[PDB]
Amino acid sequence: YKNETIQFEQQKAINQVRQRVFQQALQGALGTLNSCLNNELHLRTINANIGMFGAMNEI
Amino acid sequence: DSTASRYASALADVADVTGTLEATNSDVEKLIRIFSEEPVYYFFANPVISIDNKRSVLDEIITTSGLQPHTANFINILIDSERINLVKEILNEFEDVFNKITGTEVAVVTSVVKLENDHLAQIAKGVQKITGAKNVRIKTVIDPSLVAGFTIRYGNEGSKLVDMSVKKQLEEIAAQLE
Amino acid sequence: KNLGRIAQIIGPVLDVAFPPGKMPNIYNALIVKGRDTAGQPMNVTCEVQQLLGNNRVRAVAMSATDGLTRGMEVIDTGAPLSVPVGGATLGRIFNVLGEPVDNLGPVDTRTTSPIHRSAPAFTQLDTKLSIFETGIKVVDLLAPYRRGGKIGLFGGAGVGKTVLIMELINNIAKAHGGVSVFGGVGERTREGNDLYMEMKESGVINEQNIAESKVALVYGQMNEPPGARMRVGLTALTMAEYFRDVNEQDVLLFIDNIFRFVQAGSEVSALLGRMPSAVGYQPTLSTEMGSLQERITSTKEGSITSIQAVYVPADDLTDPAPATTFAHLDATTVLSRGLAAKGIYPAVDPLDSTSTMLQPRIVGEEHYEIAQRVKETLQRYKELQDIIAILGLDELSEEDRLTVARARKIERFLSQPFFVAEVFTGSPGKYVGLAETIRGFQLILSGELDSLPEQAFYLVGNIDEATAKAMNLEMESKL
Amino acid sequence: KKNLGRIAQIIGPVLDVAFPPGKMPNIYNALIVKGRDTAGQPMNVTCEVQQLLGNNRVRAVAMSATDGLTRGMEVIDTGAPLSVPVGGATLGRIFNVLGEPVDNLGPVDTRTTSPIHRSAPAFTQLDTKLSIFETGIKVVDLLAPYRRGGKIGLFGGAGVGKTVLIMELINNIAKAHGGVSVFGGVGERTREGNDLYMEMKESGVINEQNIAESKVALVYGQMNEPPGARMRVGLTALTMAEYFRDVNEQDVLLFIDNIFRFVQAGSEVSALLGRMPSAVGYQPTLSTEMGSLQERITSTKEGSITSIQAVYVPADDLTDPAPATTFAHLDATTVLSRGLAAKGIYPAVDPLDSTSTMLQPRIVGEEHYEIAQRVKETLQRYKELQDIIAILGLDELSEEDRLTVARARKIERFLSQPFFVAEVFTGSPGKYVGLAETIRGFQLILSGELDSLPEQAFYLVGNIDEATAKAMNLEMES
Amino acid sequence: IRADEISKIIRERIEGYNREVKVVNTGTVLQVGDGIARIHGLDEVMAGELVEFEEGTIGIALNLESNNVGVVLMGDGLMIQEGSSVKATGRIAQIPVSEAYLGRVINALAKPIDGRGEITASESRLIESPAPGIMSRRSVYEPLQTGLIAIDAMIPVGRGQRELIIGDRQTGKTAVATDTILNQQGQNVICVYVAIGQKASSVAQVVTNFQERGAMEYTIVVAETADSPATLQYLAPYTGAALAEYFMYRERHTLIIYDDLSKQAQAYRQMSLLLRRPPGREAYPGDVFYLHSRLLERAAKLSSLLGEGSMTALPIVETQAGDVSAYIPTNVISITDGQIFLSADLFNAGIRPAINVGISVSRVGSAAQIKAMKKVAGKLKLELAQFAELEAFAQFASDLDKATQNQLARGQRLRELLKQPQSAPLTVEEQVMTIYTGTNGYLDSLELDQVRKYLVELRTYVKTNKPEFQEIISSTKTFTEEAEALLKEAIQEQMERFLLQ
Amino acid sequence: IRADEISKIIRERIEGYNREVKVVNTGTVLQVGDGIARIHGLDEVMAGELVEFEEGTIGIALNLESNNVG
Amino acid sequence: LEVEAKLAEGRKKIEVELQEALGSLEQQKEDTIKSLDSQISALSDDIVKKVLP
Ligand SMILES: Nc1ncnc2c1ncn2[C@@H]1O[C@H](COP(=O)(O)OP(=O)(O)OP(=O)(O)O)[C@@H](O)[C@H]1O
Ligand SMILES: Nc1ncnc2c1ncn2[C@@H]1O[C@H](COP(=O)(O)OP(=O)(O)OP(=O)(O)O)[C@@H](O)[C@H]1O
Ligand SMILES: Nc1ncnc2c1ncn2[C@@H]1O[C@H](COP(=O)(O)OP(=O)(O)O)[C@@H](O)[C@H]1O
Repeated sequence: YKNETIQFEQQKAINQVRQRVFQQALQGALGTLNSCLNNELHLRTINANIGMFGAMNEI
Repeated sequence: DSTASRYASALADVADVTGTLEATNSDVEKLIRIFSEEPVYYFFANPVISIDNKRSVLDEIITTSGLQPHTANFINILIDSERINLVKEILNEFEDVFNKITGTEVAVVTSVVKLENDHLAQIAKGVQKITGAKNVRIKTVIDPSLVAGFTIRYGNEGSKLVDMSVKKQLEEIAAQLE
Repeated sequence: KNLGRIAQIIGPVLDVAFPPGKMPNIYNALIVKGRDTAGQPMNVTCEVQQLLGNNRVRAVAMSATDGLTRGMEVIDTGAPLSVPVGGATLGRIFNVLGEPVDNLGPVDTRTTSPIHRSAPAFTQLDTKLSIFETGIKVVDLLAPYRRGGKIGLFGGAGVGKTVLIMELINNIAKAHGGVSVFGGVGERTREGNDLYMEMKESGVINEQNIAESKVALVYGQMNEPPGARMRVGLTALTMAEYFRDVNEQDVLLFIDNIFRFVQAGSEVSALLGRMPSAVGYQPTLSTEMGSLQERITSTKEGSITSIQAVYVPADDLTDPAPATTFAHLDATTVLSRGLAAKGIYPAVDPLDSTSTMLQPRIVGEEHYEIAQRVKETLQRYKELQDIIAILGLDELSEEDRLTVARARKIERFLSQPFFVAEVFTGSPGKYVGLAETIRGFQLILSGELDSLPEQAFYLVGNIDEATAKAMNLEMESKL
Repeated sequence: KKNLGRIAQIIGPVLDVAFPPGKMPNIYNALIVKGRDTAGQPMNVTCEVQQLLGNNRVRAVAMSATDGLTRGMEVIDTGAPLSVPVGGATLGRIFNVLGEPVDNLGPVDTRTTSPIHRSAPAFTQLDTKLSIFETGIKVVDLLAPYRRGGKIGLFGGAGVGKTVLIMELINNIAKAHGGVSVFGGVGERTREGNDLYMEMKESGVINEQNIAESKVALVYGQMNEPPGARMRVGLTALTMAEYFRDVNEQDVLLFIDNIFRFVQAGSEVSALLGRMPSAVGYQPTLSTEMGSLQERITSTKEGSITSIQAVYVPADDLTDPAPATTFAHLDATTVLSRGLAAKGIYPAVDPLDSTSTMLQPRIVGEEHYEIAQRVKETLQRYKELQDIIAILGLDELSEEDRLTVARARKIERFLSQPFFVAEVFTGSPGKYVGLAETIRGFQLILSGELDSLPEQAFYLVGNIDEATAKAMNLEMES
Repeated sequence: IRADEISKIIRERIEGYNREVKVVNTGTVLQVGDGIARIHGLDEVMAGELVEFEEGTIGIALNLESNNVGVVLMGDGLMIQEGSSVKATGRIAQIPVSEAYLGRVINALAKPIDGRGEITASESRLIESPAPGIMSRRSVYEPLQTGLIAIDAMIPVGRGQRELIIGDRQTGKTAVATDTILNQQGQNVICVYVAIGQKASSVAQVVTNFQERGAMEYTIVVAETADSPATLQYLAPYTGAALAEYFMYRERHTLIIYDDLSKQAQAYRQMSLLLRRPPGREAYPGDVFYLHSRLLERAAKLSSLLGEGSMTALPIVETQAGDVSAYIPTNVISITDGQIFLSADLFNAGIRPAINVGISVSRVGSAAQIKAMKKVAGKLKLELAQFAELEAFAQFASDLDKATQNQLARGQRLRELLKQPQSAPLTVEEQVMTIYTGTNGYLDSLELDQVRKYLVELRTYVKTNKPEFQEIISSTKTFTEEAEALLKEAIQEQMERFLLQ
Repeated sequence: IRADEISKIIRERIEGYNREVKVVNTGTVLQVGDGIARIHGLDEVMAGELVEFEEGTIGIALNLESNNVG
Repeated sequence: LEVEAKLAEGRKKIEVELQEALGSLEQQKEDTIKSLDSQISALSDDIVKKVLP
């Protein structure tokens, strides 16, 4: 049972490192949001909204 | 189905049967514009001050601001039945009850960028397709926390709501750790 | 239209709204349908009791609150609920709304009587008074039923009432060639299942070929909503009603429990915006029992004999639901925790249990003297027993010391075994004849069999068998 | 720093505060109100939120006397839950419902503080060992062994020596084992709070000078306090205790008395919260609040927080929910039947319901297990004979049942433990007993060694040899 | 090992995600107070949907009005801003299920509170899966074993039968529950000890005892901290019920231990009261009957058509001062399969277990116990009921009849057979041995207080000398003349051995 | 929460307030169920005056609150 | 008493071994979790590419 507790801690630490990597993903995503232009990425957002509007009418 | 909601429903129904639909609509707009100031609202909300003076003040404001006799008669019934203490939520829901009986589906689509008004009409047609409503009163406001995607919110008040701005990230960060 | 929205759902109470074009009447079946958690075409049936203005109405649902979501369609049938009734509707077990829950072939749904109907006026009630013998000793002695009457099982905390119904059904369903019907109304489902198994066993269901089944089971679950349970009794009652007017046969009802029905009515009435009452219940208890016990009446058109289990909570009588249920009963059998504790079964204290059909001229004026002598010495013993418990029987004076042992034998003798209870006892039971009963009691109360040991009267069908067991006991006193 | 604004409604103890619409505070966090007073506008009005109630309005609970403040006072959101001083700052200091030292000593250093409440400790962070230590009170040490680190329930009504039994228990374990000994007073008679405080000062377990040498943290909450204060002092004291079990990592002695007053404060504040009532009168949430105050007591992996909680059973009603939650929630029920005190035994403890799961052979030794058994069978039989012997007299029994009644009353008067602190109340300077007594007095009683000395000859004497000497003295005086 | 391989699995979880068109019902939260969340908006919300907050303390939507929705806080949401976008999850309180639960202390949100690690699980078991059907199910015809003597003796438990343990506090209810759990060591019986609303130290003690006895290899303990929110504290028995449904639906018959149910009613009462849903009698909401009905009726015995397993239930309910006329022990006695008591008198007076059959009763009978014990001592229940009355009657003991003297000393020795030591779960064949030793009057002449010693000597003597008896009868379940012969033989022998001495 | 909060009577009301008078002739139901009914109108109704129901199933009135007679 | 004390001593030794093995595994996990920050930047860039279309 104690040996199984070690693998429990191993999976928990794998998820903790995954959570820190997701924090780094949030960091890189915020960096991309800053490097997401107020007109270019806005045009991408409008086009994605139009495609999602077609998807919504299909929904 | 509250008291304010059903009094709103009575007012919208008498407007609908009397054809005073948009007249009462603009009338409740200027009416809540008048009730915006808490001196006159408190003047009506105070039950200490004499009801005949309150009625005279109401009919006075009615004659001066040139209102519908239907909403005039309505708020006379409201001050009589004492529910004039509630006119804030009464009219604030009456606009939406009027929108309901006129089928106009107010849908607040916030986003991070002021969308092309053709795309506003596009998603307006799409949500009229998904709703069957008479109008879709498209409403927009710039939300900075929304990253990029369209962020609709429709239904009665805020019930049905789709997003693509942070919800995409929420999808990813949720489903990744599973 | 008549399509409305469901504005509020709180428990099995459903506030349905409607456009002002149509606001239906009370008691009408409403069916929200087509939706579930699986996108299923699941329907829920809901009837209406209170209609709370603005063309809206709060309803009670006969199936679970899960599935349906506020602001949903609803199709009222423009009518009160109607139960599929007929000889085709024997055999199978079916729902409160009538759907065959036996999961094989549905019965032919063509003759549906409305579930809420008029109660028969006493100009239609068969005032013919009659006598019924059912083979169980203490009952057909001291609480003799009316073949035509209403029969009450005032039971305690799960003691002998349902097994009594099983035994009695086993003994009289074959006896009464007319129609019979068990109404499982909030009954425990595995014991209703055991009853159904016994009907499959004894062939009264005739499992290989049905609609010759003179018994007809309809059941409503404990686990079903109280909206179901507060009308399942009306379902069974309407099946018996159809057989009592249209078929107008001899009809036999065995609903269990009526207090389940009462509690379900109380349960929803707390929810559907109504005040409480005295302890337990709704303020509509008396009218609920009015609807029931005015519709279960042996008519001049057709007879009926409804037995019914009454579980009193806390095992008392001052409780208001049995305070009106006694007032609506005519053949009352009241069981006792004490006589169950001493194993004597059916654990009826004969003191409390009486009947209108215990008149001397109508039971035989010697049978009545038997009944009076047993009730006399028995009640005197039940008086004496605490004085015994403080001063000793051997002190307690002789002219009553004989009677205490006499009635002490009496009660255990009128404990008699049942053909199903042998699983609980060890010996297969006995169907006792009332002549044998009055004979044995004319021995005991007189004091002829005062020589016998008392436990020779324990759990014995007939008094000659009691003498036989007495000789066996004396023989083992030697050995 | 956080949202300032206005209280919109005050209703006696409870208060409803509106706020900026943007950010309402947390639930369960605290916030002071400045308000006003006669002289100065002090921050004496500490407050605590309870229910965000619409219209950017929070309904909140007070902590102090709450007259003089009004609607529209300058409320200050402190944002965090109610912090409280912890550490050696606690040690010896008689501080109050929010942590401020009301012992007329220095304002303790805020360098180490902690919020008022926290989550429940973990399924793993529970301990494993069924820990047992004795006290010295023989009825307890016979038939209600004490799960140390677990919960030790003191039941009974009023005027039955429960607080006095707690004074005796702390009078033992103050200089007996255990590290820091956190007494908390939930709704205590404050004269009796300072009384046992002076008993700590005289007994020296607390420190006059260099008070940071105490291993005693007496954070009382007086009975006079408003219902928010009585509702929170238990959480304060348990915050101290869990602080020590996690930071001192210490076995903490957790005398608290009596948490019925705590949950009654909860009932009283709910009745103004407008939460609907419950069984007979109390709050609907008594279950969860008792669950909080219990589940946040545990014997940790390192800190066996031994809790000695009293519960004021109201009007001697065991089926009341305020008992009915606790003695599901605790280990060693000790109900103190009033009628035994009417008879005159002190302490007045029945054996029948006063029990433990510590009373197990594989914990106390099978010998001590059957010792407690052979007591309990006899005394339960004595009760079963009592209710029919009182009517219709003594000698209608068997010779056996007469002897069994004699021996049962032998054990009964034999468990009359004279208390070491009760000398100033009764007169007899009390005695200390242990496990040799626990075996041997039982053994002499049940074997029939002591079988002719009268009922007085083991009355109010702990040691069975002391009972023998008392028997010698009373036989000598004739 | 960390951060060195998991990046490819990070890519696997990221790439291939949904980017769904999921229109959802979403609510602006209006009124949170004390564990509930009366939420504005949120129209098309199914009553029973989990509702995801800002926090992650999800919540069930129990009640719902035209304006508001009564939503509870499974997990107390200590910080929820007004107007927060609290959308539902769409699905209805589904529960993941696997055989890999077999040992992990699990929380009511299916979450391992064992410290053993998270469980992979496929199905999504509903929280309100209804009762098994009326026609679909068979009678309880097959025995399930207690390990405690007197219950299997007089008042049998059966696989699918839902006997109700009842009694006051501190009288061994949880103890006899765990005993009849770890009785099941080779009977292919899953046990689900659903612990409700008590000391986590106590549940740690019982899992400690389970780690001792090995029974935590197959049992599933649903813990409930007393600090857990009352929504969770009433929800957890439904989780345990659906989890046992997961195994009964395959074939695998199982047992469940609610512990207790009275705290379930109390916690559910608290939730309904804060929900302002009005109370019925004794300040409870009325439909605690309906709650426990839906609970216990989800526990029955399958038939061969759908798996012929069983979910025999043991819901302990707590009754103060030995009452029955408390409201929950008035509902559950009507909706259980008979009830057994633990009187404080009988416990503290040595009868341990304390099932006084004068008030105790099992309402399905011998058909759910073994044919051997049937043919031996079906009658012994009523015999002991008479002995209990007559022993109450033998208070007036001046000149007892000789036959009633035989009867009283007989049932005296019988009651002494129904004494058993702490956690000594006797072989069911040994219960047959002692039940025949009682019913055949060998012990009648013997010493009346040394019957326990007679029994331990006799059981050791047969378990050594003639262990062929117990295996042939356990292979036949039937008290035959071979059983009789071996029994009376070792009876003569060990009666000699303990007469001398 | 108020009496006669039904918006049909209130629709009639806000149509035809414009006077200071009563409605005394007859009235309509506002609420009905379980053999009782809260009804509007016929303002002069004597304490225990019989009520000519629609569908003739007459009844007696004992609650006679302001906007709604029971 | 002999076998019980012997098994108790063995259980104490096994508890020491479990504590040592758990400390070793936890330290190695924390070390490797602090390690490899470049895969975190790479996966963050991949998440940026996944989210941004
Ligand atoms: N063990 C005792 N020894 C001496 N006197 C006692 C004892 N118990 C009670 N008394 C007498 O009874 C009075 C009140 O009883 P007691 O002090 O036990 O109630 P209490 O401890 O205040 O109960 P609680 O603390 O639960 O309110 C005491 O003032 C004392 O005179
Ligand atoms: N056969 C037995 N012999 C001796 N003691 C027993 C026996 N069965 C149970 N007990 C005792 O009963 C005591 C109380 O156990 P348990 O907690 O199950 O009672 P309870 O009424 O369930 O209490 P609670 O309801 O507070 O859990 C235990 O200490 C246990 O030793
Ligand atoms: N003396 C007895 N005779 C027959 N059955 C008994 C007796 N004592 C207890 N029982 C039990 O009581 C049960 C019947 O109780 P009853 O009230 O008929 O049904 P329920 O318990 O479902 O209400 C039977 O299943 C049987 O096991």
